[PDB]
Amino acid sequence: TITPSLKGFFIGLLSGAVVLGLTFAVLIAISQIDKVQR
Amino acid sequence: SEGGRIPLWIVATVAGMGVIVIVGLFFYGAYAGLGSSL
Amino acid sequence: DIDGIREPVSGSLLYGNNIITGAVVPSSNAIGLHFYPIWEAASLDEWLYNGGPYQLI
Amino acid sequence: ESANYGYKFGQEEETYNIVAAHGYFGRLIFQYASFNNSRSLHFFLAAWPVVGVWFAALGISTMAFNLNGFNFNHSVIDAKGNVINTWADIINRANLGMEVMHERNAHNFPLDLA
Amino acid sequence: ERGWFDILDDWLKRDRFVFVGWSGILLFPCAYLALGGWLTGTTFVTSWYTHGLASSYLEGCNFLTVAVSTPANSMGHSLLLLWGPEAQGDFTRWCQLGGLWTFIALHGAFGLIGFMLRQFEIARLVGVRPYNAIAFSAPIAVFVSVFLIYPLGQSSWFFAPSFGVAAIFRFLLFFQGFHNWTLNPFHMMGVAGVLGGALLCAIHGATVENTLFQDGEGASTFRAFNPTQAEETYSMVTANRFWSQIFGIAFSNKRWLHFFMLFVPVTGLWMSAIGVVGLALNLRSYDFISQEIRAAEDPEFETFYTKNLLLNEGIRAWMAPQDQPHENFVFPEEVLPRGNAL
Amino acid sequence: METITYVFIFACIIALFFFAIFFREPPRIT
Amino acid sequence: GLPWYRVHTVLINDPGRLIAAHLMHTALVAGWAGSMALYELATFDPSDPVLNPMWRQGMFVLPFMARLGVTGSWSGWSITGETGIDPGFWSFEGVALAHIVLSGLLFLAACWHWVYWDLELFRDPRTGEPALDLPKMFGIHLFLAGLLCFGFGAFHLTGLFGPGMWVSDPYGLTGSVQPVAPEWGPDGFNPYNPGGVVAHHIAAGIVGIIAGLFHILVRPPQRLYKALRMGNIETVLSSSIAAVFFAAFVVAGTMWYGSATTPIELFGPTRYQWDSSYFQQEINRRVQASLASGATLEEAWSAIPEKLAFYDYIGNNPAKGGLFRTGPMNKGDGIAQAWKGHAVFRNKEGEELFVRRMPAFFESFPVILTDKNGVVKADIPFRRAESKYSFEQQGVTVSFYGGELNGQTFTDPPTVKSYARKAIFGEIFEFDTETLNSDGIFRTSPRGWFTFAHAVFALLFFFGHIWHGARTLFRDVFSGIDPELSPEQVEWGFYQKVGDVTTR
Amino acid sequence: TTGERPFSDIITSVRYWVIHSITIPALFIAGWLFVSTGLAYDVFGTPRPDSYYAQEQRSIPLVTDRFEAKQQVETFLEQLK
Amino acid sequence: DWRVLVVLLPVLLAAGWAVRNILPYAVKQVQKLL
Amino acid sequence: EPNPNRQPVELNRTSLYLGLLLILVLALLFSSYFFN
Amino acid sequence: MEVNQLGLIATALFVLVPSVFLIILYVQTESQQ
Amino acid sequence: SYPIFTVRWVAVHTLAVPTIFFLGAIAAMQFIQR
Amino acid sequence: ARRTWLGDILRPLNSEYGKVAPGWGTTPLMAVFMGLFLVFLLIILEIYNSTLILDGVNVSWKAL
Ligand code: CLA
Ligand code: CLA
Ligand code: CLA
Ligand code: CLA
Ligand SMILES: C=Cc1c(C)c2cc3nc(c4c5[nH]c(cc6nc(cc1[nH]2)C(C)=C6CC)c(C)c5C(=O)[C@@H]4C(=O)OC)[C@@H](CCC(=O)OC/C=C(\C)CCC[C@H](C)CCC[C@H](C)CCCC(C)C)[C@@H]3C
Ligand SMILES: CCCCCCCCCCCCCCCC(=O)OC[C@H](COP(=O)(O)OC[C@@H](O)CO)OC(=O)CCCCCCCCCCCCCCC
Ligand SMILES: CC1=C(/C=C/C(C)=C/C=C/C(C)=C/C=C/C=C(C)/C=C/C=C(C)/C=C/C2=C(C)CCCC2(C)C)C(C)(C)CCC1
Ligand SMILES: CC1=C(/C=C/C(C)=C/C=C/C(C)=C/C=C/C=C(C)/C=C/C=C(C)/C=C/C2=C(C)CCCC2(C)C)C(C)(C)CCC1
Ligand SMILES: CCCCCCCS[C@@H]1O[C@H](CO)[C@@H](O)[C@H](O)[C@H]1O
Ligand code: OEX
Ligand SMILES: [Ca+2]
Ligand SMILES: [Cl-]
Ligand SMILES: [Cl-]
Ligand SMILES: [Fe+2]
Ligand SMILES: [Mg+2]
Repeated sequence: TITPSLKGFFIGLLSGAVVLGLTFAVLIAISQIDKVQR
Repeated sequence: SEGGRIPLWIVATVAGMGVIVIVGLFFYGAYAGLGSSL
Repeated sequence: DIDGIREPVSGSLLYGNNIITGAVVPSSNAIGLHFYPIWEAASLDEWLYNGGPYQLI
Repeated sequence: ESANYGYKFGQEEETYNIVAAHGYFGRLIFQYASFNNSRSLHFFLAAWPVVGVWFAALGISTMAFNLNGFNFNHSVIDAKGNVINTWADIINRANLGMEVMHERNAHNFPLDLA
Repeated sequence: ERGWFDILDDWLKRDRFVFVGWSGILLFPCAYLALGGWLTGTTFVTSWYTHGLASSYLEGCNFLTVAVSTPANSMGHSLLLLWGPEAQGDFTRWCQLGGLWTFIALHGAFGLIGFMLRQFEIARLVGVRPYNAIAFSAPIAVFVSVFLIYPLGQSSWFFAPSFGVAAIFRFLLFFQGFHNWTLNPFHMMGVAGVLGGALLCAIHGATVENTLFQDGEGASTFRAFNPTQAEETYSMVTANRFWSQIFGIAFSNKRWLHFFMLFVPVTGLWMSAIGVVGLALNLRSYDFISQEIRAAEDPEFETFYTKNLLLNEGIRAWMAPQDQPHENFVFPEEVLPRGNAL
Repeated sequence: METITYVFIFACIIALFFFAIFFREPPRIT
Repeated sequence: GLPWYRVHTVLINDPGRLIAAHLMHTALVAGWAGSMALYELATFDPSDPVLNPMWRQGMFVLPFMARLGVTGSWSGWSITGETGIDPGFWSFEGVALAHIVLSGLLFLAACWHWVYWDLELFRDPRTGEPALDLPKMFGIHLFLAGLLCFGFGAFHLTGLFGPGMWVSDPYGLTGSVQPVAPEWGPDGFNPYNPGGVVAHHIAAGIVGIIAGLFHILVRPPQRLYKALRMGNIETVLSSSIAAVFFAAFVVAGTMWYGSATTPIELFGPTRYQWDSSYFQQEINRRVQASLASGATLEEAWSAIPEKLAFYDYIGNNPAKGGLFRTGPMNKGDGIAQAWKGHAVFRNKEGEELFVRRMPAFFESFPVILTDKNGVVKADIPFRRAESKYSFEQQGVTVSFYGGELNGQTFTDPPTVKSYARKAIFGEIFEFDTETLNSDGIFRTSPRGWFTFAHAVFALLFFFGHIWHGARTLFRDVFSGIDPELSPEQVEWGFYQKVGDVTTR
Repeated sequence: TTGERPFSDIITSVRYWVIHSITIPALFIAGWLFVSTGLAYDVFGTPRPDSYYAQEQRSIPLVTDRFEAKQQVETFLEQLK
Repeated sequence: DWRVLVVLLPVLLAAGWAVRNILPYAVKQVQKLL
Repeated sequence: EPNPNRQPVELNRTSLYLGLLLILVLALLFSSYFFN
Repeated sequence: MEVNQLGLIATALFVLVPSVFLIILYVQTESQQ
Repeated sequence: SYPIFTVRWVAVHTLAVPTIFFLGAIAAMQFIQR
Repeated sequence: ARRTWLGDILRPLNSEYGKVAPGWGTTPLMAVFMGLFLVFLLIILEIYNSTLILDGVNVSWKAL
């Protein structure tokens, strides 16, 4: 069954994905705007 | 404004004196209130 | 007899010590800060009992 | 071959590139946290351990006159007056165990004054 | 190909005031959280429910006595995730139960990984050999052995070191009383590496500073150096003669000298880490059996080795009830080991 | 035997010092 | 010339002599396993699997033979106590003989591959230079590992064609080798479910077969090939060392905490079973069950198996040893002969008192006796002059139930104090200290030694991964940095992107 | 130099001080009030000086179970009357 | 909880003041990089 | 069949003195524990 | 003293085997040109 | 001629902002009485 | 170099040194599998650790 701690594991997993997701989303956007001149 | 108006030696003196005030307050606290043994 | 209480401590290899436990043992508490050269002892055997070598070293 | 054969005793030219090392170490932290002057870098290497060991020697030398470490035994007290232990009090428990056991036959009176 | 990956690679490796890199994605959040968590906990968080100790500025402790303390022994080796089954997502309970200790220890571990990846990353971009990253393996080995392996060998995180000045002092003293850690030859090698490393640091810096060439006219000799100059700034030949005549031997190879300076402290820290791995299992160098057999049978036999065990026995009996509260040790006065009078 | 072993090892090290000092590789300037 | 720490680099571009060195290493390791088993067999005492099991005797490889189904000697004995068994060829001796013969065969193969190093197979067909296609070698070797993994779980562990593995009850009383069915549900990931071990090898093996076919048929992407230097064999060394210390840490932990693959009848109890009084609780439950069913106190304790009681003794706790206390545990407290029985202490008022047990942390520990509420009622004083809890003052007696002292009661203080000093160690045993000249000082078990060695090695191999990974990624500057390194690339502001000359 | 305005430039400009003569005192005062209102105690679960012990009790409220540790602490907190 | 707005009001009154003095310069910095 | 990968090995005198010193000191350190 | 008797040969081989290794390497370096 | 909001700006303020807040909290603690 | 019967049979298995797939190839598929494997290790670690507790999974010797 879905124990309270299995629920906690899912909440932990989705939290990390969100944190990593927003981090790379911000980084990719910023890198697309402030490009190096070659 | 004009990035260089206030002389740096004044800046350093005022910042220095503020450090002294805040660290003195901490040593005062060692002799009064919590953690004073009294 | 480091602490001056007639309780001698063994420091040397021949008297049961290894490299880790061995020592030259400090001079006796009965001597305090008195100067204890060989010639202030009545014998070498006295000097050794009282930790004379520590001072010399 | 060992890279040590790339230096010859007494050669006039330096054997490494201090601009490269500064360029690396400057980026590891930030540029102004790194030495570019070999003379002041090596002075720092001398001064830090020497000054520190001077203070250690002065510690033993001043505790020789029984000016001891900070004592915070029972410094924290609650509203009623109960002792609230800190890590300093745990250190004190260990010190007591050393105190009462050391030179177990040498003291006749309750205080170890030297 | 100039896809999003290469564009991002460009931005991460810009030459800015603080270099970032790919390694910075791991390094900066984990280093920042580890530090912030230590500052947060030493300022605001108690150790009452895990240790019976006050441990924060808010409670009246000072810089020497604040700590972030280990969790209670009943937590075992629990990761103590905030959303885990112990705290159940409650931030306040999580603090009271010791959650900040795993938080700091784990983010710290990954921060150190991030720092070493940064040394590799910057070295590859600048074009230097990665010996600085290799030397940093020793602090990582110490952190990992002392803060992770050691408690994992023991009953719980409780017995890991707590993150505080006086808390660490208690750890040193615990290791003398229970492990006889001064007797351990792996610690002895670590001491030699640390003290010999300090020795090398002082003596190399003093030698360079006192064999300088006069490359300028000022009494302050620092000004007479240019980073791009080709010549050595001090005389290896004179340095070599002085030390040969003072001490018998001297360095003659400057590359060997500086490798040796890498080698000595690094190797010593690695040796001490191996000893602590042993102590994780109570695999101590506690006794010399031959000394004990003689001393048991001969009450006149006494060495500094037997003297120190009496000290360890005092430490154990006098600190254990307070230091291990979950054990509920009640030692009546009459059982406490004590010498005469004291 | 332990005592003999300890003193033997110590004596070798002292002999090592002698050779390391007086029969070292001579440093040569080039 | 080559410095001494580099002599083995002559094999980097010589695949035939690399195989010879690998063959010779494999012969040495196989030889060690054969000679270790022979030495163990010449010293092992099979006569008492109850109080003198293999883990009391310093046996290291014997448990690993027993774990996978080798339990008997050609001489007719078995580790579970049976006599008159015929183990077939695959006795402990037959296993050791096969490793010795394998070692000699591999030695001869090594000589052949050393001499005939210049085989056309090791040359690139286009360029004629020595060359190994490591991407495809991985797939081949991964495919073989998959097959072996799968066949081990599917046939050997299941008993479909093979012996199975060592399984036991939760208290390590009735261990034996048994066929094990795989567990396919979530409990298969329980480290204490042996069916999980069977399912892992069936399912990881199949994945390895699939993955192996993939790395055989699909070339590496250019971007990974460049990034990882897949033309450089030292990149395989670096990643292989990384996998190897990962695995060493895992086997060290599962040996310390216990699992289905580290049974206590082969390696001894864990430290945590003493921390939590795991065995003492089962002992007391069985004694309570007996008393509940009308048995007397002497019948309740006489029914406890000696083997169960022996686990409830700190001398079998692996956390009680010392780094330089060498040899079998029998060299310390002696060879266990009999359970003396359960000591029960009482005071002059007839209250039962309980000795406080020694925690594993403590080399020595005071003798303290409490009532059932934890109130101190007697002890052995240090300072006598203000003692109030002395055995003499409190009238402490000891009575034994079960074991060789069953039914006896002692009342003289010095004998009662002697038994109470033993009681801090848990259940009390009679030991033969003479046969081995035991010194009375505790030693750790094979569980301790295994854990120590593999944790230390795992940590050292971490340094190996760092070193060889550094050498792989920085090969171009191994002998120094470029003499013509311009200041512009290392000073700030010249290039927009660090290291990139196209951003000036 | 890597493009950013020099620090000596910034901290000697009137505008820097116009902004930071507000923002620095304001953060300081926010930290003060976090303690002075008692909020810091309740965020972090730190005892006040009158909350380490019940009036007569001398035992530590030590957590002794792993999965009921949260209830143990809440129970210990009720027992303060 | 009144204490949360008493502790955050000095923080948010500081972040508001630094915007009135930096907005004519920040608009100029973001438009320049676009 | 002359294998072309062979290289001479060296150990200079200074390295001999350093190696002997390490070995002898390590033995002086560990011998007490070997005897126990 | 009741020391472990294996300590003697353990210490002796600990010194001798690695010292011999270095002596072999050094002497064949000298004998080279 | 110079940008205001950079990575160095962010790094400086993630450390400096909480440091001033914590200093105010610790200053307040010096007047707490048991 | 020396040909042998067994060498001739194994020749095709050591003939593609240096052969690569253009660009990124299957790297994204590899990333997905690595991410799955991380979640897998995380699960078995947390089960062993008693941070993840499942019905009918009793991490104890009492599971025989
Ligand atoms: C950026 C680097 C970084 C890293 C490496 C870590 C690492 C860690 N954090 Mg930290 N943390 C970070 C940044 C980071 N943190 C930041 C920016 C914050 C502020 C928000 C925090 C705030 C924080 C808190 C409050 C806590 C941690 C904790 C932890 C530890 C456990 C985390 C965990 O289990 O996640 C597991 C999650 C993942 C591994 C995500 C991986 C995603 C996979 C690869 C893809 C699949 C996801 C999929 C798309 C979603 C499916 C959902 C579905 C199943 C329902 C671990 C050491 C915990 C701790 O320290 O306990 C003591 C803890 O309580 N962190
Ligand atoms: C489908 C059914 C199935 C079942 C029932 C199992 C069952 C099992 N698997 Mg298997 N597995 C399967 C399929 C299956 N597997 C498949 C298809 C694959 C892909 C090939 C795997 C790949 C795999 C791996 C890689 C591992 C397992 C393991 C296991 C065992 C886990 C219990 C345990 O003891 O963990 C104990 C191990 C862990 C909980 C993992 C810990 C990892 C550590 C924490 C990472 C940290 C490393 C770091 C460097 C350490 C230093 C830190 C320290 C210094 C502080 C269990 C027998 C584990 C095992 O064999 O354990 C003995 C294991 O490591 N499986
Ligand atoms: C995985 C490795 C391993 C493990 C865990 C064991 C475990 C065991 N062995 Mg076995 N053994 C092994 C490999 C191993 N062995 C090998 C490779 C051999 C062939 C030599 C043997 C031959 C052997 C014999 C002949 C015997 C054993 C016995 C035993 C048992 C007692 C162990 C003991 O007292 O050690 C004591 C451990 C130490 C004293 C630790 C040594 C620490 C070293 C010296 C540190 C060196 C540090 C180094 C100098 C640092 C350099 C620093 C520099 C780089 C700066 C124990 C079950 C005994 C037994 O009871 O059999 C029934 C027994 O008689 N073993
Ligand atoms: C799979 C394991 C493995 C393999 C195949 C290699 C292979 C290599 N190593 Mg690497 N290395 C490893 C693991 C490995 N290493 C580990 C775990 C570490 C950390 C300890 C290192 C740290 C390391 C360094 C610092 C260096 C190498 C170097 C080398 C190269 C030259 C080696 C040599 O000539 O030594 C010659 C060695 C001797 C002549 C005597 C060594 C005696 C040892 C120290 C004690 C004896 C131990 C005993 C005999 C065996 C115990 C087995 C053990 C696993 C239980 C060679 C490619 C060198 C290199 O890169 O050259 C360019 C180099 O400088 N390695
Ligand atoms: C206690 C002694 C000690 C400290 C405090 C220390 C500190 C440091 N060492 C560094 C470097 C090094 N140390 C090295 C060799 C050594 N370092 C040694 C011992 C120390 N080294 C020794 C003995 C050696 C000889 C082998 C080398 C070769 C380097 C470097 O190259 C590197 C450097 O740059 O030097 C200038 C820096 C790494 C910065 C970093 O990781 O940021 C990131 C921050 C992170 C990842 C946070 C980690 C969090 C930590 C691990 C846990 C939390 C700690 C709390 C916040 C504070 C607790 C404090 C209480 C205990 C009182 C840092 C200044
Ligand atoms: C001025 C007070 C100095 C007190 C401490 C002494 C510092 C220097 C001694 C180190 C000797 C190491 C071996 C010699 C190494 C050696 O040869 O040094 C040489 C080095 C350079 O020599 P120069 O000839 O160029 O200059 C020295 C004189 O000739 C003056 O020109 O000397 C200095 O730089 C002296 C600096 C004095 C100014 C120091 C100011 C004090 C700062 C203290 C801050 C920390 C306080 C304690 C906090 C915990
Ligand atoms: C934990 C946690 C977290 C985090 C947090 C953070 C990140 C924080 C930070 C914080 C901080 C960041 C803080 C800081 C502080 C600081 C301070 C408090 C300082 C002080 C200082 C001083 C006091 C000084 C002194 C001195 C010195 C040192 C030397 C010189 C002289 C003088 C005296 C000046 C989160 C939320 C994520 C989640 C939950 C948990
Ligand atoms: C030829 C031939 C043969 C024979 C063979 C043989 C007879 C073999 C043997 C083999 C062997 C018999 C081997 C052995 C080996 C061993 C080894 C290889 C060992 C090693 C060791 C080690 C490595 C150790 C180390 C250590 C020490 C010493 C101390 C402590 C620490 C350690 C652990 C590290 C036959 C008829 C079959 C057939 C074919 C032909
Ligand atoms: C000898 C005093 C009379 C009381 C019995 C003492 C506790 S029991 C005694 O203890 C010895 C040490 O473990 C063992 O060697 C021996 O087998 C055992 O009989
Ligand atoms: O002599 Mn050596 O130790 Ca200086 O305290 Mn008093 O005295 Mn004795 O007691 Mn503690
Ligand atoms: Ca009051
Ligand atoms: Cl003393
Ligand atoms: Cl006195
Ligand atoms: Fe230098
Ligand atoms: Mg105060």
